[PDB]
Amino acid sequence: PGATLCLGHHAVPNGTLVKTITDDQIEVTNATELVQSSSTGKICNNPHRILDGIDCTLIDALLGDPHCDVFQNETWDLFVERSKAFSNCYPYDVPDYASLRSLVASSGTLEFITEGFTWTGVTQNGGSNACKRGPGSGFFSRLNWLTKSGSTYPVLNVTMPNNDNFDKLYIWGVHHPSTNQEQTSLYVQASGRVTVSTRRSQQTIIPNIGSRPWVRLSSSRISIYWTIVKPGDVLVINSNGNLIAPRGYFKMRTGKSSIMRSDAPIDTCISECITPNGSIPNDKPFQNVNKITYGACPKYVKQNTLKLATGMRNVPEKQTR
Amino acid sequence: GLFGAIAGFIENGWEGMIDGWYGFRHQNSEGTGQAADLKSTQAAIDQINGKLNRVIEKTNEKFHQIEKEFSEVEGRIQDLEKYVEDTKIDLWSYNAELLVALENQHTIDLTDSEMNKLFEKTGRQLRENAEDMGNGCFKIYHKCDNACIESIRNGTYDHDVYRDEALNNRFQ
Ligand SMILES: CC(=O)N[C@@H]1[C@@H](O)[C@H](O[C@@H]2O[C@H](CO[C@]3(C(=O)O)C[C@H](O)[C@@H](NC(C)=O)[C@H]([C@H](O)[C@H](O)CO)O3)[C@H](O)[C@H](O)[C@H]2O)[C@@H](CO)O[C@H]1O
Ligand SMILES: *[C@@H]1O[C@H](CO)[C@@H](O[C@@H]2O[C@H](CO)[C@@H](O[C@@H]3O[C@H](CO)[C@@H](O)[C@H](O)[C@@H]3O)[C@H](O)[C@H]2NC(C)=O)[C@H](O)[C@H]1NC(C)=O
Ligand SMILES: *[C@@H]1O[C@H](CO)[C@@H](O[C@@H]2O[C@H](CO)[C@@H](O)[C@H](O)[C@H]2NC(C)=O)[C@H](O)[C@H]1NC(C)=O
Ligand SMILES: *[C@@H]1O[C@H](CO)[C@@H](O)[C@H](O)[C@H]1NC(C)=O
Ligand SMILES: *[C@@H]1O[C@H](CO)[C@@H](O)[C@H](O)[C@H]1NC(C)=O
Repeated sequence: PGATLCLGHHAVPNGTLVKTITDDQIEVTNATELVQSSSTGKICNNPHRILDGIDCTLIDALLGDPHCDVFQNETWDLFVERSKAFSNCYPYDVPDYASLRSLVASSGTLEFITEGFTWTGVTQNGGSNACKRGPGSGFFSRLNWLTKSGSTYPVLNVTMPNNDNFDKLYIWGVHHPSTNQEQTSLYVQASGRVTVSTRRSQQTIIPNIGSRPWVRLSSSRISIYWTIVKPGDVLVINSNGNLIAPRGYFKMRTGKSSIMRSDAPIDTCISECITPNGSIPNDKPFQNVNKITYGACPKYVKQNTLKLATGMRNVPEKQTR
Repeated sequence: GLFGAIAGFIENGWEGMIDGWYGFRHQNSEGTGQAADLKSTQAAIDQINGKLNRVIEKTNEKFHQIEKEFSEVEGRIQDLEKYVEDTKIDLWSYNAELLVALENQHTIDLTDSEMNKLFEKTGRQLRENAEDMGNGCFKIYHKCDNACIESIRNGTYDHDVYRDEALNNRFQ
């Protein structure tokens, strides 16, 4: 009579199924989830500077729609646009809206520097009841609606050189009246024109007379354009009517700033990764919450679960029942 | 798995072994008992911790990107923006699927391997004083009191001590 010595390994009562090269489901002792599939529903206010747009799109804050005046000179890592946002100034369009929104979002600032443009022989600071500011008529804070002085609108020809060491972003526009009566009444000339140029580029916009749909008291429109002026270059603005003039320029930065559409409330917490659904943890390498992300995020994948085996094959003793 | 120990020549695991991943069960003159092997247990765990930390290594931080949802139909440019994102997501989804498949196959093979490594090491300790029954158990051909069993488990078992005793019992 001697002895027996058996070698073996553990097992557990409750194993997990995982995928392998040879098996689509096979049981191991433990595994861990590699796909983040949940969010708190809330955007953490740290560590990124979150700016809630509230009632305002970035573009309306840029232009200076009065109910968006609170955004003057603001900065952000992430600007959050809400589905409840509305415009409440003169009706307008932006050809290439998406690009202007992108470049401003990326710049991360609305810092505005006023410049003393000289508009000889026109009336400045035009307003409208479409864009109330306090009790009276008003306008976009960063734009200067020019109309005739007396019975003339001369050829406007002005310059603003950039002798700084940073880029200037100028926002300007063109007024499209609904009737010929309106055109001549405001600008004298029967057809206006706006030419904005630098050494290397130029934009010429001819206004267009005609009704558009009635929006906030007006069938007319303003179209918004932009021009970047680099150090050593010069802005020239030439117009015989319909110019919506800049009051200055926006400072441009480069950096980590962006914009996101989300209705998630902002809360006091810390999360590197932000989605429109809210912040998510980033301990896992993959996520199924949203393909739209900002920050240090798991990579978006289609699977809602992927299990990484963290133990051996789980082999229970063959059972009698 | 590739080594054929776990779910192979070892019929099943031990739910009873709660202090380790691999180990020993014995029967001798003094009764029966169980003990975990720490080295093999730790080798498996260290290798699994290693791959876990490699996999969960944070490696991408992205800020301004392209838009991925659209409120207006636009055509060509939007088709491309969508296709770019859909292409990316599919490639990442594939990487993720392949990664877990490879990782998990390997995890099963390495755990199977570690079982086998402990078994071969034990077989080598016992030299000619035992025989492989073929089910993970050695029949030892001599008196092996708890001191002797623990000597095998903690690596101090001298086979020359019991060789004459054992060789006789084997061939007689
Ligand atoms: C400039 C002028 O002389 N305007 C007189 C109009 O006030 C007047 O009647 C109404 O105009 C209504 C819309 O009005 C404003 C506006 O709030 O938008 C008044 C502004 O002061 C004016 N701003 C400037 C800088 O000129 C502005 C502008 O002309 C238009 O927005 C251009 O699109 O118009 C509304 O349409 C009413 O239906 C209208 O009766 C008209 C007609 O009597 O006479 C104008 O002399
Ligand atoms: C409209 O406004 C612009 C902007 O000020 C005027 O441009 C300027 O035009 C003059 C010539 O008429 C240019 O002068 C030249 O400058 C060089 C120095 O580099 C000098 O050596 C030459 O002999 C010449 O005099 C000036 O550079 C130019 N300025 C800019 C910034 O482009 C334009 O003439 C105005 N037009 C009208 C009709 O008012
Ligand atoms: C995060 O939010 C998105 C939407 O912003 C959710 O996806 C939508 O929900 C269902 C599919 O589950 C669809 O009917 C919608 O069409 C989806 N929209 C999009 C744009 O994909 C998503 O399920 C949310 N996830 C979590 C975890 O909250
Ligand atoms: C198994 O892994 C989970 C994570 O999926 C972890 O929380 C737990 O501590 C592990 N359990 C055991 C018994 O090791
Ligand atoms: C915006 O900032 C500039 C300096 O960067 C300053 O000249 C201007 O007065 C500021 N305006 C507001 C409303 O803070």
